[PDB]
Amino acid sequence: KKISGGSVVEMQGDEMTRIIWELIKEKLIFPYVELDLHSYDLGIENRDATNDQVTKDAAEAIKKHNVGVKCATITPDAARVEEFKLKQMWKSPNGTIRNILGGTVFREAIICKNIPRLVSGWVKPIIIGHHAYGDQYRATDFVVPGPGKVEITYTPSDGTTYLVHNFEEGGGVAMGMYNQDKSIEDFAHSSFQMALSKGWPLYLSTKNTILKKYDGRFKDIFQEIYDKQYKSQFAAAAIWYEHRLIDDMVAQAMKSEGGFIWACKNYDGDVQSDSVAQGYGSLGMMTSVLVCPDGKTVEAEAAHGTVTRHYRMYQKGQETSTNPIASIFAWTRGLAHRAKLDNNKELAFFANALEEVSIETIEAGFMTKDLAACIKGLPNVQRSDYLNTFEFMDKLGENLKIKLAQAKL
Amino acid sequence: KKISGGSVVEMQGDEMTRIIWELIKEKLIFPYVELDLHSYDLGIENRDATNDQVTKDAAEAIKKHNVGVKCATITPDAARVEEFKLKQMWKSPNGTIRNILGGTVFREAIICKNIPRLVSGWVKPIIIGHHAYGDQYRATDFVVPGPGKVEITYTPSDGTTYLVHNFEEGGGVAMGMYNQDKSIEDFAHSSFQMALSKGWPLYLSTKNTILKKYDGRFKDIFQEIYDKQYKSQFAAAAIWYEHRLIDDMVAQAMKSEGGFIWACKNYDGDVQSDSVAQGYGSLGMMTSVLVCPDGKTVEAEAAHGTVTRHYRMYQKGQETSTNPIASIFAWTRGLAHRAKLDNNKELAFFANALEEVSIETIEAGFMTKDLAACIKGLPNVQRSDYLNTFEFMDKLGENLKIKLAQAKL
Ligand SMILES: NC(=O)C1=CN([C@@H]2O[C@H](COP(=O)(O)OP(=O)(O)OC[C@H]3O[C@@H](n4cnc5c(N)ncnc54)[C@H](OP(=O)(O)O)[C@@H]3O)[C@@H](O)[C@H]2O)C=CC1
Ligand SMILES: NC(=O)C1=CN([C@@H]2O[C@H](COP(=O)(O)OP(=O)(O)OC[C@H]3O[C@@H](n4cnc5c(N)ncnc54)[C@H](OP(=O)(O)O)[C@@H]3O)[C@@H](O)[C@H]2O)C=CC1
Ligand SMILES: CC(C)CCOc1nc(N2C[C@@H]3[C@H](C2)[C@H]3C(=O)O)ccc1C(=O)N[C@@H]1[C@@H]2C[C@@H]3C[C@H]1C[C@@](O)(C3)C2
Ligand SMILES: CC(C)CCOc1nc(N2C[C@@H]3[C@H](C2)[C@H]3C(=O)O)ccc1C(=O)N[C@@H]1[C@@H]2C[C@@H]3C[C@H]1C[C@@](O)(C3)C2
Repeated sequence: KKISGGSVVEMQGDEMTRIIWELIKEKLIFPYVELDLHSYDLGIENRDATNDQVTKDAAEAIKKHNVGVKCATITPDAARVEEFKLKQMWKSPNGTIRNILGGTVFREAIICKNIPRLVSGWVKPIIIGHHAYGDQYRATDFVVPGPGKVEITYTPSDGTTYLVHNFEEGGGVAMGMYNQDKSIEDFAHSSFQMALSKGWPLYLSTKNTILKKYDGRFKDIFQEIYDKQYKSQFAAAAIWYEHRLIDDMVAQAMKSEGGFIWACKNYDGDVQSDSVAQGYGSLGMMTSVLVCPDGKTVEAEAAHGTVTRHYRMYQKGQETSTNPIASIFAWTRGLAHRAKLDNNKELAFFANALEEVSIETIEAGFMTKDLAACIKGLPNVQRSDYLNTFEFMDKLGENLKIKLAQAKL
Repeated sequence: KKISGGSVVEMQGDEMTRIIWELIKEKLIFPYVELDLHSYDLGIENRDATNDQVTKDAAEAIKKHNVGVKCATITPDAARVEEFKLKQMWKSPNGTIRNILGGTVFREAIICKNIPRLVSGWVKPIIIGHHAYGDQYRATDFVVPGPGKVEITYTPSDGTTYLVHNFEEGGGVAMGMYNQDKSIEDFAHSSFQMALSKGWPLYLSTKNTILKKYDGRFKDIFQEIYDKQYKSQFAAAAIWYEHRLIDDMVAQAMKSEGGFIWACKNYDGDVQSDSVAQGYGSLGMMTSVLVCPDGKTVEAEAAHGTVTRHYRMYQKGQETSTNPIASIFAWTRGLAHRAKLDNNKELAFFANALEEVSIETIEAGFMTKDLAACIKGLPNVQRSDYLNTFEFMDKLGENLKIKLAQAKL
């Protein structure tokens, strides 16, 4: 009687996001869907026990089945190394998975009509992605004690040098970088595939720098792959591609209506943080998806962390108000991609239905505390203005069952 | 009967900004001030005739007299090389002057109450500066044909190597950089001196990058020079200093009231453009000042170009509506700095009076076309909504004479 969903790689997480992960699976997914679920436990304890092998196994699983949904994990530091008595300070799992699959991360904010945004003029979505390290890119730096010269060199592997400074007085710091064309091509392919997947135009952002020969490369690569492999595909989808230099891109974007993909490029180390900033809107309403340049493999993930403070409240038995939208949308976007790969329209209908239910619920006046403060301001919110974690999950469950019952008339 | 203003280095410019430069000097300055004016003509023709020597002479003059006011010039390109039949494609004069004096450029928008700003929540000024090349900094880049390895090296001048990639398949692009501590110290000193000169707090913005050893240097240098040479100077001025990473700085700034100095740092090639963007507000209301790390030498300049299109209209005898505020404020800020160096309070009173007159005039409803459109929108402005270049200059003249006559009762 349930829907046959297919094969999905699951990755479990830590702390509060773990609690809510199991809530979602028990209340919103399994009652209506039957899955071929390949579950990997990326909790800090298990990762320590397997010496981080479980992370790699999960990554390869995603490489095999093309669909992965991940719960927020912990990136250990010294403090954590003490808390759990870890063997090593284990690397961030997100970076490992990303390095294995080789895609690009794109982040998005879920829009509700009664939730104010950073710019009031924004109506439509905005989806942002950065070209970060990993790769096939890498870099290095070091300090310089005193007078000397720093020079760069290149030794061809098949049978055969510049200068950056010959300074005299004073010390300093030197740095060198390399960037394969492959990472540029993968970044471009992933961007185009994302814009086609969403049906929005694509803008590429770039700085004006002294590194001219390097600046022109991103240009010519994006533009060429476009002219050769996506011109007509974009024509048929009524979307387009353009380049902007970021100084203009930011201003123009701030007085646009939204509705575009933003591929951000800084001609240096951008790195890829596990989470997005903090002051651009509620983090519970922000998602991320890792898209590979082949357009077939996808990893869905909440764009925030494990919410440690709330977990501390939960351990001591106190009332929490944690926003589950981002994780829910990890599940719904994963399942949606599954449906596209399988041409399973039941699954697609269910996923879009669950997203509609979440947005409708919040817009009807039922929300967690973070959104209530987002409306009024935290020094003005009262208890009657919001619902706790479990209350909100129950509300979502009710409204979902209702919508599905209506659809079956 | 006029005010004795002292020594001021003047630099004349090109095209429309030149026309308006002479208007300002004849209508707003010389009737009330008597100067020891060292005039250098940086018009494109003279720069070509002197092989750009006049630019250097001017720069040294500023080094001697500590005060320079500059009109917008032309940075020639191929087209210009044809238009004026130039010998070479002469370098931007602003870059030459800046390289000789060794300061930092700071940009600001003149606030009027009836002129909408990029963010409505902004009440107070915001003053922005970037750490750019020149120096003592420099960089380099180049393409890589195929398999090989790129490595960086450092040869000490006093008696004695890393690796950035050993890639196999594929070509790419490599790059190297160096940054003396001296440019960092000069950037910091200039920033602190600017915040003290204006009476606003100072925030330093920085990225999160893989170049860790290089990232910590800016940190420790700024913080140390602060702890040693400016802690009590900032205490007495009721201002403070803080660091932000730009991801948070942008968000927090967008919902602040303004009123701070913003020292922007990107761990790579920022370069220094002659002009600021375009979509952050009317360019006629934007200024720039070059401040040297010694806190004594200053160059005032409009933050826009020569306005070539308007000049084309003027050549053909058509009505123009060019905004003179930025240039006026170059004069007023130059004179103000002169007054501070000489403890000449007459001059300071006159400068602040002229700024007050400009702002009052615009706020009273008399403005050029760019601001009228800034209020309504260009498809809605009529001729009755604004005044042409000469009309507006005459209005300013009247209001200035009035204010001065009032002050003498
Ligand atoms: N694997 C991953 O994808 C990520 C993992 N992490 C891990 O997350 C853990 C904690 O990171 P942290 O620094 O706490 O950043 P978090 O995003 O985990 O929480 C940060 C703050 O943002 C607000 N917030 C975030 N999500 C929600 C939500 N769903 N509902 C309500 N408020 C929310 C809360 O503010 P308030 O407390 O004011 O309500 C919270 O304290 C660390 O161990 C880190 O390693 C970090 C980033 C992502
Ligand atoms: N030495 C310097 O400080 C600088 C020199 N330049 C030189 O300036 C010349 C032209 O540069 P350009 O690209 O035209 O940029 P400009 O700043 O000279 O003019 C650009 C546009 O901005 C608007 N604008 C700027 N200033 C005003 C003003 N005072 N009143 C009204 N509108 C204004 C106009 O838009 P609209 O036409 O829509 O009204 C104008 O067409 C070039 O030769 C360049 O080399 C460039 C930057 C600074
Ligand atoms: C347009 C400008 C006000 C810059 C906005 O910047 C960001 N906006 C985000 N959104 C988009 C919008 C919110 C959340 C979503 C929505 O409401 O629908 C998410 C992340 C960044 C972000 O990290 N931006 C950084 C920063 C702004 C630019 C881009 C990038 C790098 C940079 O150096 C320059 C600092
Ligand atoms: C706060 C964010 C919306 C970024 C704003 O950015 C800028 N605002 C300017 N103002 C300040 C404000 C207007 C004009 C004046 C006023 O109205 O009083 C002038 C220049 C830039 C600018 O060039 N910013 C660029 C860009 C925004 C950030 C800083 C910098 C580099 C970056 O990569 C990141 C792109």
